Amino acid sequence: GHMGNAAAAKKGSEQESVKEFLAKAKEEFLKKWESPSQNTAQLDHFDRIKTLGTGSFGRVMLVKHKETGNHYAMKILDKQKVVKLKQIEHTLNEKRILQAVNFPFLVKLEFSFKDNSNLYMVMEYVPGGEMFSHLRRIGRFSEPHARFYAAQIVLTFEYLHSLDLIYRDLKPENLLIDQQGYIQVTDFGFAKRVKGRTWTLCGTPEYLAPEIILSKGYNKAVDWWALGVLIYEMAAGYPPFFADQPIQIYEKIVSGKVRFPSHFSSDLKDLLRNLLQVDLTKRFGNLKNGVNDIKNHKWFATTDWIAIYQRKVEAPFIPKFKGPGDTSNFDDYEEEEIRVSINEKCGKEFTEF
Amino acid sequence: TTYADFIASGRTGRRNAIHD
Ligand SMILES: C[C@H]1CNCCN1S(=O)(=O)c1cccc2cnccc12
Repeated sequence: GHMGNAAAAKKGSEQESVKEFLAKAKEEFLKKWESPSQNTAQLDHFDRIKTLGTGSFGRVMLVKHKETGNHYAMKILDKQKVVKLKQIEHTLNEKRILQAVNFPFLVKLEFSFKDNSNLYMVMEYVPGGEMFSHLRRIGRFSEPHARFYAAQIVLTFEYLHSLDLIYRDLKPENLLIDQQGYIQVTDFGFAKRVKGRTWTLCGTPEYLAPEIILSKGYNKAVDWWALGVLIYEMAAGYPPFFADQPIQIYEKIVSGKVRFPSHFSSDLKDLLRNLLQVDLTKRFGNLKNGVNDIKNHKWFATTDWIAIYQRKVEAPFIPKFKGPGDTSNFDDYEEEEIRVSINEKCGKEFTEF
Repeated sequence: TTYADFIASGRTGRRNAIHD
């Protein structure tokens, strides 16, 4: 066989220990899920420094906590805008997930609160910026470098999927790099807790699984497809399926054909062919052996999964950090005021926040 | 080349989700 007695017993024990870890993690999650924390700070506890990120959601600002001096990333949502964009449920869900999960590669919600006009999620400040920027600058990541990040996503999805959370928003734009070079996952608006199938068309064209494009009911295997896209893009510098317009991208995604740079190792191509598998009955992460087909793949043979989880692996890349509050790994945005009305807006909608 | 095709796609920048 492929393993002698010692290696087989070690692997089996390791896989059993994962089960035990996840069983405890689920119990911890469900307690916080069922009784969420609320209203753990207020706006005047913080000085607003600089906008780090923007979007239809609102903005994320670097803030400094006045008492402690600690920096945080404060996501600010306009309650009236959220309502108008039909994002009430997504916004409530994002905060509910964030305050309930606990994993070393998931960003921590340190405080949350609301006022008459806005919702505030105060997260730890992840100073290295988006993987996207580093990827586009460096061009592509070496396979060891890509693997180090991929291993963190594998473990994070193993954790999330055990909680019946589908993530659905994986892409380099949505992965931040912390001061030790490890990943932080931040955005959970598209995540959904469902045991079975779900049907919403959501995500980013290059990262959509075929069963999403084809308007099928789908399950957590769409996250393993997206992992294949991410690994490919990290190692190539461009994604496996691209075109001028999304419709052309979808045609390629559903076609069942993918092509690889000549510098991809055979192990990497084999992994990617099994993650970027249009046939759900054959896709790694969706088989009887579950996540083990991925973790035990040859491309991950050098990965010490426990050492990754414990953050004892030396990262291949440490972003520049000229001290706390440093924002040099983020873009510059036009700074708007934070208006708080004398009149509460959309109160009932956001009771649970 | 594939790289050139990627540059030509116009989709080298940050990509929005479908709902945006
Ligand atoms: C564009 C938005 C939402 N998508 C993920 C990245 N970000 S963000 O960079 O502002 C961003 C979002 C959430 C937490 C953060 C922590 N530290 C720094 C930045 C953070």
